[PDB]
Formats: sequence, C-alpha cells, structure tokens
Amino acid sequence: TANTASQQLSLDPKQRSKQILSNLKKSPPLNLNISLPTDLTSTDPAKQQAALFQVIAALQKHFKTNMENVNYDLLQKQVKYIMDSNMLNLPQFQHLPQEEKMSAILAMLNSNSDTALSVPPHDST
Repeated sequence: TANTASQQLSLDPKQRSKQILSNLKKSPPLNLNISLPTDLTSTDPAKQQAALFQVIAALQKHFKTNMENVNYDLLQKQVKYIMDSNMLNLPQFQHLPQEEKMSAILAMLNSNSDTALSVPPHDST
C-alpha cells in the first residue's frame, strides 16, 4: 500500500501545527541541547508561559550570542505563536521526546516573520 500524491493545506496555526510536526524531521540537523521543563508543558497557562519565556530566552542567546541579551519585544511574538498554536497542550507534540520536541518548537517558531529570530547574524568587517 502506498499513496501516489497528496496536496497539503494550512490556513490556521492550530491546524498547520499538525502538518509541520509530520514533516518536522525534514528540517536540517541542529543541536540545541535545550532541556524542556514540565512547566513548559504544564497544565496551567501561568506555568506554561513562565517556562516558555525561559526556553525562548536561553535559545535566543545561544542563537545570536551566549552573551547576547533577551529580545523581549520579539519574545512576545515567538511566545504568542506557541500559545495560540497550543502545541504545548497538543498531544501530538506532547508525545514526541524531549529531544524532538525542541526541534519541533524551534522549527515552528521559524514559521512567523515576527518570530523569525531564527535568522543568523551578519558577520561584517
């Protein structure tokens, strides 16, 4: 049994979130090594958000520079996405291993322009 061809569709983030996860592995090899505390995937929003800001902060610095600051303005966007997406609560993502989860979270974070911080710097002389 096999499928010849099938078109994809994505209008909302909550929906696409399921598709992106299906083709998450497609993403390139990236070793973040960012632990995922239960708080991030807690049951309440308070802990969920509180943790999100943490993981995002560490990722932001490790991305731009270890001694870099924590973009709060952009954080609201990167965090908002995950919030609306509800990936943390979503079982499809909750099933993935702490390791893969990191890739999915980051990967998806690079879906919106506002949260497109994933973009690397610009080495200049």
